[PDB]
Amino acid sequence: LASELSNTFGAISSSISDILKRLDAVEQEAQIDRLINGRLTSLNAFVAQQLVRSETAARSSQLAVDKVNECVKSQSKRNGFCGSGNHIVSFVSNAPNGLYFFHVGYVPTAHINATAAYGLCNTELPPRCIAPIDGYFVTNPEWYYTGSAFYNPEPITLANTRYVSKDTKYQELNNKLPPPLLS
Amino acid sequence: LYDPNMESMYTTSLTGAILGAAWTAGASSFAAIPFAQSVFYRMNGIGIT
Amino acid sequence: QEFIQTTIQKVTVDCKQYVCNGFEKCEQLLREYGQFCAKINQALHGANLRQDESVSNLFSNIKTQATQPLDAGLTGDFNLTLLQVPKVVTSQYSYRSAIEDLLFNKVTIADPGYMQGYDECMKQDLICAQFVAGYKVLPPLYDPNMESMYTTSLTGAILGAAWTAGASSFAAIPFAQSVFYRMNGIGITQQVLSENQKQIANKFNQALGAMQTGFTTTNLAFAKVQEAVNANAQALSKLASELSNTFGAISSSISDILKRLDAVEQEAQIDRLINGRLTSLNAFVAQQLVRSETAARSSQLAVDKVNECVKSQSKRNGFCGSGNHIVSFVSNAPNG
Amino acid sequence: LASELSNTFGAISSSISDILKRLDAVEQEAQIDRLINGRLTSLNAFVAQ
Amino acid sequence: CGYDDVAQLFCSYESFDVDSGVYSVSSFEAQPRGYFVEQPHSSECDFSAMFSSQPPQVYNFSRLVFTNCNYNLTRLLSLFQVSEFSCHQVSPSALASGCYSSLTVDYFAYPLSMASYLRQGSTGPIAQFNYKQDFTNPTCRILAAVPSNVTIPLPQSYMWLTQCYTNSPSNSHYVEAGSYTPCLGLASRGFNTFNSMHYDPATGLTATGSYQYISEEALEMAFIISVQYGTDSNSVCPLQAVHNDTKVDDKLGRCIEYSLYGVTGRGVFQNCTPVGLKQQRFVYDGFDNLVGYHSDNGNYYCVRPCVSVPVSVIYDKATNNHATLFGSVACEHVDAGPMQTSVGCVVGLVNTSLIVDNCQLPLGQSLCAVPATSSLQLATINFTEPHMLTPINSSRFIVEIPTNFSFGVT
Amino acid sequence: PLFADGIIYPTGRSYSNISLSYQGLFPRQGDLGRQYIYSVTHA
Ligand SMILES: *[C@@H]1O[C@H](CO)[C@@H](O[C@@H]2O[C@H](CO)[C@@H](O[C@@H]3O[C@H](CO)[C@@H](O)[C@H](O)[C@@H]3O)[C@H](O)[C@H]2NC(C)=O)[C@H](O)[C@H]1NC(C)=O
Ligand SMILES: *[C@@H]1O[C@H](CO)[C@@H](O[C@@H]2O[C@H](CO)[C@@H](O)[C@H](O)[C@H]2NC(C)=O)[C@H](O)[C@H]1NC(C)=O
Ligand SMILES: *[C@@H]1O[C@H](CO)[C@@H](O[C@@H]2O[C@H](CO)[C@@H](O)[C@H](O)[C@H]2NC(C)=O)[C@H](O)[C@H]1NC(C)=O
Ligand SMILES: *[C@@H]1O[C@H](CO)[C@@H](O[C@@H]2O[C@H](CO)[C@@H](O)[C@H](O)[C@H]2NC(C)=O)[C@H](O)[C@H]1NC(C)=O
Ligand SMILES: CCCCC/C=C\C/C=C\CCCCCCCC(=O)O
Ligand SMILES: *[C@@H]1O[C@H](CO)[C@@H](O)[C@H](O)[C@H]1NC(C)=O
Ligand SMILES: *[C@@H]1O[C@H](CO)[C@@H](O)[C@H](O)[C@H]1NC(C)=O
Ligand SMILES: *[C@@H]1O[C@H](CO)[C@@H](O)[C@H](O)[C@H]1NC(C)=O
Ligand SMILES: *[C@@H]1O[C@H](CO)[C@@H](O)[C@H](O)[C@H]1NC(C)=O
Ligand SMILES: *[C@@H]1O[C@H](CO)[C@@H](O)[C@H](O)[C@H]1NC(C)=O
Ligand SMILES: *[C@@H]1O[C@H](CO)[C@@H](O)[C@H](O)[C@H]1NC(C)=O
Ligand SMILES: *[C@@H]1O[C@H](CO)[C@@H](O)[C@H](O)[C@H]1NC(C)=O
Repeated sequence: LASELSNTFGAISSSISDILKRLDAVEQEAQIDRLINGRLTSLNAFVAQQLVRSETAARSSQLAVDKVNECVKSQSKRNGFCGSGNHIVSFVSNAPNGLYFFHVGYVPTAHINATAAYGLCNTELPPRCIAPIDGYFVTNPEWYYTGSAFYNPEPITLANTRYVSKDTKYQELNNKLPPPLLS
Repeated sequence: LYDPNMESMYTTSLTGAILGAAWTAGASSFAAIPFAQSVFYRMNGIGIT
Repeated sequence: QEFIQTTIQKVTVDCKQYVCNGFEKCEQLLREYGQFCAKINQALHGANLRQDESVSNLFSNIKTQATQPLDAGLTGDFNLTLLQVPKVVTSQYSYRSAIEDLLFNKVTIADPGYMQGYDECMKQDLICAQFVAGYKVLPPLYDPNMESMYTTSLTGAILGAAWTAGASSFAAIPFAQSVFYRMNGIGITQQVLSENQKQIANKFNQALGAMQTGFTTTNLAFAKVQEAVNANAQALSKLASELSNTFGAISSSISDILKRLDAVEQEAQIDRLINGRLTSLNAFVAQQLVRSETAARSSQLAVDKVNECVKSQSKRNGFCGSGNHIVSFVSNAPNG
Repeated sequence: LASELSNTFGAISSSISDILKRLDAVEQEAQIDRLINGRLTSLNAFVAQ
Repeated sequence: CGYDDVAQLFCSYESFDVDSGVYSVSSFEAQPRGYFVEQPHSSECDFSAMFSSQPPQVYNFSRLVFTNCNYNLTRLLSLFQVSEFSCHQVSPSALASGCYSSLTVDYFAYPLSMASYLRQGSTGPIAQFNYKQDFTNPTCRILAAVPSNVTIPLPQSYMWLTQCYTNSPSNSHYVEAGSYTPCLGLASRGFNTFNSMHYDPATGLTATGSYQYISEEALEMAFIISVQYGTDSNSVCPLQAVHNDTKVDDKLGRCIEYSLYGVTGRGVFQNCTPVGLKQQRFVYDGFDNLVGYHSDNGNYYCVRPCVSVPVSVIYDKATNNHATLFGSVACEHVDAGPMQTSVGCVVGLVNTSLIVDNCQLPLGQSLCAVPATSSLQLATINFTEPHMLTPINSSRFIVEIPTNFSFGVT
Repeated sequence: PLFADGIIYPTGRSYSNISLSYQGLFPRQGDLGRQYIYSVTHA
């Protein structure tokens, strides 16, 4: 906006004073009208670009409202939106032209391979099978329970299992039985 | 529209915001739970026992 | 089928060559407008830089940490070969899958030529007009093989289990069992899924086979792909065809003005041409900036769509697809 | 779009009839070409918007 | 700024420091060198009709149209003492310098005291009933005096029409631009001291005119000329605009200037497959540009615009090293050293099969320039491979479960 | 016009394998014109 004022637009000068002190009345009118038309067109272009930028900023502000409502006032369960991996807590601070977010997430570093099962059933006539809740049935047989985000074998109880129908892919336990499957 | 002090007040009040508990899905109750316990419950919900 | 555009064509313009077409008198007259040409070049350079960073962010976000092989005999009764790199390759791209071949072959795209475009143009058209008008189409950040690598690694991506909500564990579960659990999660009991394995596999294979022959005129997402290609071509066409505007002069070419008029009239007509071409270049730069921000926002939406539909099963009805979402596959497309 | 038609763009009038009835042939060509260029640029801006 | 491309980059940014990056700069413009000139033997334009007889009056102007001929403009101009000239969309120097498809001359005997009546906006009797200049073509009106009375025979007097009407002056018949007056038959009777009006009883037409006298003074004439461009295969050329014929058989493939039967320009000529019409000699596209030429040697040459090689600079600020990227062109056309990449021919890079994860100077097509602690290295962007996991063949599955963790801030 | 009836070619140029909009002197489509017949004398 500031540097478009030096455009001569075809005139002998980009300043009115030089045109006024260099030419006669008709030529002054012609050169000044040239400058007027050029500057009006530039101002129209500036108005158009400011309208585009303002609508874009309004849309981005609505997106920032959504981001605050999802990440700062709650814990998002859909991965990849707030941050990377499992979102834990987010903090929002003021920025010169908007909002700056700090998405703190859970980043694992070391992974081990564990043998896991889909579920466990005994050989009773109405066979009751159990499935893990937010975890896995790990082993190494004797089966334990672990969390999905950290490896820690734990006893299989009714606090981490849910009863499910029998499937052909479930392990049939005969020698040892967890208290959910015992009677 | 707002001087930077008001904007920083708005963004600062969000850090210590109390919300509904982790097991209560909603925004109708204000549970005065400390930050350590809230972090504990947030880490519990992603798969850590 | 859904197409999300992640990028536009990167164009840079030589302002002096575009305005004056290598004429010394026009260059002497344009020396009064050097700062405007410099500003045009700098704005285009900044837009192209922002586009490159946006593409890098896109391909950084959709990266996978674990992948399983999905060749025939390991995916069960599900035919997934349409999403995989063919064993016999003729695509010129050793990592491009068959469905990406069908996508790219049925779109009318003029080949720009990043290696010998000048030589091919002079040996024997908005692509040959780069060296005439005074612009140049910049090549994309990644070759198509790397983009094919990124998109094909998402097909066999190993994720956490269905019951384990999260992305911290990598459960090596076969595709058949993953589809079984995805269908169980929408409200189908285990008995139905165990009794209808062959029918489910047949219906999945039928859906993919119909997905093969679906890039025709009726298809609307393919029309979106062609519309993005047409928008790029229309920008290039406007840039090339604005050079024939006389802007009130006796001719739109400097040579006729030089050979048909005296000195003062030459100065006036060439100044009219210079002003018109500078205004046209300013309008082109503004349009390119607008399209760049639009493409960046749409690429962020593509990141969200990948993270929601490809790397997990969506519980939001109507977001990924109609009805209950089961599984989604993403493949490389022109400009998205 | 409607009000861009009253722009003289530097001509003696924003209407073609006054230019036709006020000037000789060559000046008519000049002023009408001025109006044509102004209106074409206005239409291009409208199309972009 | 003209030393090399990095100094041109510094001049374009108008600062002694610029940030690192790949910057486009001015292309390698190839100015036209060499000439292809093809012209016919032609003949002399016959101007003897103007000099052999008495000049006519303004209402009875004579017209000469010339096509496919050469004329000595200096000899014609040396016979007249030009008093004034007004030109539209052309200049007399360009008329003496270039060629045109046709040349039309309207000449008549005209007194120099009435010179203002032949100008653009005039509303006197001359512009209303005698002659109105046509401005649909590039025109020049020339008013001159004839010094020697043996050049053109002297007419008796200057004569013109003052008004031409049917019944009353409110029904006057105005002349058209470049056309003859409706009162030509009445004005053919002449105007003198005795005769100043002529009337016809049949159609009712009336014509009134005035006169001057020529007695022992030089003859004064008026010439209204007009030219056309691109409307014929042959051209009208002044003899000072006729050059020696050269051949294109040695200037193929490069930007050269041409003058083909009066059509001038610059371009690149190639021996192309004959298309279009041989007799019209010129092939044009939809934008009125010459794209082909049927030459007199039997060959068809396709005309192409002069092109410039795009040039880019790969600049690194910290090491102060620069490299030149020629976009989409083989290294033979340009003729460490030059080498062929996927994005064109680069100069100043060293190829060592280096693979990098991230880099700040991307050249496109997964190629980028990496500074070495000294010249920049041509490297490739690395694609890290995901950890491959193979499912086992049982009712159990292997899962990778974390045992250590950190907190990442996005 | 589908057989290019009464088309006057441009005087000093030619075009190859394009479609161009040209403003000039052309006969109107569907115009019957005037038909003239020259006969033979009595014999
Ligand atoms: C086209 O042809 C017609 C003839 O059909 C020309 O008109 C004739 O012009 C002559 C000379 O101007 C006239 O002769 C004069 O007659 C008057 C009496 O009215 C007499 O006083 C003069 O001394 C002279 O003899 C003639 O009457 C006239 N005839 C008619 C029927 O109009 C006409 O001039 C020709 N057009 C051009 C441009 O030459
Ligand atoms: C064009 O006309 C000029 C005359 O204005 C010619 O110049 C004369 O040429 C003759 C014969 O060559 C000489 O005797 C004279 O001395 C020249 N000058 C003058 C002033 O008459 C010129 O030769 C003509 N050009 C052509 C190509 O015929
Ligand atoms: C216009 O002027 C020409 C001369 O430039 C006149 O032509 C002459 O006409 C007379 C009789 O009509 C003949 O005897 C001459 O031989 C002609 N000379 C030439 C050079 O053509 C012509 O008559 C004039 N026309 C009018 C209407 O006055
Ligand atoms: C005449 O023009 C048509 C239209 O451009 C040309 O047809 C094209 O031919 C190429 C083969 O080189 C095809 O790839 C295009 O798809 C064709 N276009 C259309 C619209 O059919 C035709 O080749 C040209 N003829 C000559 C002799 O050059
Ligand atoms: C000189 C006559 C007296 C002037 C004062 C009287 C009236 C003014 C009104 C109209 C003038 C219009 C004609 C202008 C003359 C231009 C010269 C020419 O057409 O050749
Ligand atoms: C899978 O589909 C392809 C065609 O897409 C076909 O060639 C192949 O035979 C199919 N495989 C099976 C096992 O049906
Ligand atoms: C030209 O004028 C001179 C002046 O004396 C005279 O001698 C000569 O005869 C004139 N020529 C003609 C053709 O009238
Ligand atoms: C043209 O060639 C002739 C000899 O054929 C020579 O005398 C003349 O100088 C040449 N003219 C130019 C302009 O080269
Ligand atoms: C040009 O091409 C024609 C055939 O198209 C050939 O007959 C002629 O010899 C060629 N001339 C040159 C100089 O290559
Ligand atoms: C770089 O060198 C390697 C090894 O010789 C070669 O394979 C490769 O093609 C070279 N690349 C270029 C661009 O020359
Ligand atoms: C490039 O990526 C591969 C994995 O695909 C990795 O083994 C190698 O170390 C990487 N190279 C560099 C220089 O980082
Ligand atoms: C986890 O990694 C950190 C950093 O390497 C280390 O200090 C810590 O002892 C590790 N903990 C375990 C349980 O491996």
